[PDB]
Amino acid sequence: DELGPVNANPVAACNEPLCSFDLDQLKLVAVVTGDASPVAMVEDPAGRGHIVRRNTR
Amino acid sequence: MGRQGGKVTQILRDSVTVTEVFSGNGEIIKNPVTLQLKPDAKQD
Amino acid sequence: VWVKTFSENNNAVSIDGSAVSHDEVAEFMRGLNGVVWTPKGMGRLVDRRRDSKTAR
Amino acid sequence: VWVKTFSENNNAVSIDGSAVSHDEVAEFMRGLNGVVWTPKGMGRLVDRRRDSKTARVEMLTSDATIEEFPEAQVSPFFKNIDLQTAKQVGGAQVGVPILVEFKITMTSNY
Amino acid sequence: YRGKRVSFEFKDIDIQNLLRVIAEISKKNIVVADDVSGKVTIRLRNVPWDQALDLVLRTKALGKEEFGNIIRIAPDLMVNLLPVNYAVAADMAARVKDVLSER
Amino acid sequence: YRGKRVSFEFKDIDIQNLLRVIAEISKKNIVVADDVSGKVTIRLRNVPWDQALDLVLRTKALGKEEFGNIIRIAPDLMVNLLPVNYAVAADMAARVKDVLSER
Amino acid sequence: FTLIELMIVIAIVGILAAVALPAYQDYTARAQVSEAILLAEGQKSAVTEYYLNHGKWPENNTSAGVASSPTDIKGKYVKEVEVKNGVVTATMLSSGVNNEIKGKKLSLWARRENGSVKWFCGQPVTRTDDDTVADAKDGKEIDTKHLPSTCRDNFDAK
Repeated sequence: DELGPVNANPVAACNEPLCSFDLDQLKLVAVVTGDASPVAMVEDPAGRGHIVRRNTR
Repeated sequence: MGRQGGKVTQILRDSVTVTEVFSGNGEIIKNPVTLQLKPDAKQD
Repeated sequence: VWVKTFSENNNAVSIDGSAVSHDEVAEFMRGLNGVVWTPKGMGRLVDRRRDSKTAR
Repeated sequence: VWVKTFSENNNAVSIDGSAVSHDEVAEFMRGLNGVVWTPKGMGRLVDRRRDSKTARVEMLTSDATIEEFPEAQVSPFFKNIDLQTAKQVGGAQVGVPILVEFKITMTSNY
Repeated sequence: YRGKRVSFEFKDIDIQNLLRVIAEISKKNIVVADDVSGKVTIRLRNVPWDQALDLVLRTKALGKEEFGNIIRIAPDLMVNLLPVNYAVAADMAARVKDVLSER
Repeated sequence: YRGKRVSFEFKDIDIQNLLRVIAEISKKNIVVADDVSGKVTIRLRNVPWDQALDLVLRTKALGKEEFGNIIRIAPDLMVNLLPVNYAVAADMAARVKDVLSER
Repeated sequence: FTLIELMIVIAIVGILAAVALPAYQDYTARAQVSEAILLAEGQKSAVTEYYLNHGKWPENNTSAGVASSPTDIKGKYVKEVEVKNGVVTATMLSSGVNNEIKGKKLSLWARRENGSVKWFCGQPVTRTDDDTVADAKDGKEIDTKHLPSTCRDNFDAK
């Protein structure tokens, strides 16, 4: 009666990664700089890459 | 263009001046905005 | 009598209904037509009915 | 009556249950539909049932994909494919159930 | 294809990260497809970005298509600028093409 | 094929938009077919439009056919004008064709 | 009751054609490639002379002094022949050829012998420096099976 019509499963959840891991675990991979302001690139103990810049956390 | 009815008043190569219609503290007033071209940029 | 669904396409109407018995559905079917149908074509609306994807 | 498992996919519900006898499962199966099913498609969920990898109760036959012709019908809303299986489980000296474990799969409407 | 000058240092990072980083620096808004490639290493000095980009494409990475505001990208080494004070750059092209071969 | 001088800057825009824009500037009344192509990027300075058009065609875009009043079109980079003060332009054509190759 | 001599002999000629099909189909392709090779050659002259007279490989057809247009050096199975820095590549047409060789090509390149040069023939190659070329690895090379025994040269043949 509800599957024959239209189905969405909305996002509201957790997903917020580096604020769940300690700072000395994170490793600086690279840095980018240009007109869009300077941005750092950093690696998780889980091996993900992230991009963060001045004023971010 | 736009909900504030932004009237095109100037056109440069880098940017476009328009006259918009804002409710400044309860008065309907002119807002002379200038839309720049699209580079990299971020705001909230 | 009342019936359930009615869905058209400006050439044919596929309807969905119900009747009181082997009689009023016979009255209704007689009021229309009766046909020997033969080479049927299968089309993506059939499967959308099997999919439930078009409500009926 | 109570039943065991219920697992859906917004087109069909594969259920897992049990009934008192050849009667209440007949009452229940009559309340739905009865069908001559024909060309069945085999799919990885079947083998995930043979693998035990999707938790259920492997008294049950598998499957949930086929093409159905109506034999008899009581709910205009439900197309039961068939009483996929049924086995009267007696129990032991530690205890009963005695009843008829069964499995059915059914696509509803719309 | 014109930008501020930059130095790109990427030590074993997703090209998707280099891309985003490159959008966070106002080098357009860059967006990939989903699964473009993987991870790359490059290290550039004194290169405008829009070039360090064209150059990143040729490493491993993708080609770029621009919608205008957004750009879609779909599926050490170093960079150094050589001044040519005396000759024209195009006269080098024959000899420079000849070192590259299929490299 | 003669017009006022212009500078075309298109950052990730539908060729249909560039076309209309080009009709809104009295460069004919331009009309496409429906689905001509998609989106393109170009950036020209000091180019008469009827040329910046021929040039847009060659980028990605279409060919043009004119009815007379209306024209139908059917399915950074930059432009720069080089003055040639001393030589004839046609004498360059052999060498200039030879850089282009299949580019 | 009777007639099987007509039925079997019509069906042995049918299967005979099916067995004779792949033989005529590579003999055939191998024949269409042998020409791409002939069209590639005879242009060695221009290239050789240009190199010996100047000490630099001809950049393109015009430099080598040949139909300034690659497409002007085509054939029945050859869609063209381009000289790119002394390397002469021959492209197989798309119409009138086998099936697994069309749009495919080979190359002829030479090497400084010092006072003269020696020519090679094989699968597409690109020139790196005046005395070095490399596989134009890209997927459009004519398959080894279609190349003569005289045109099995590798990028590093000396």
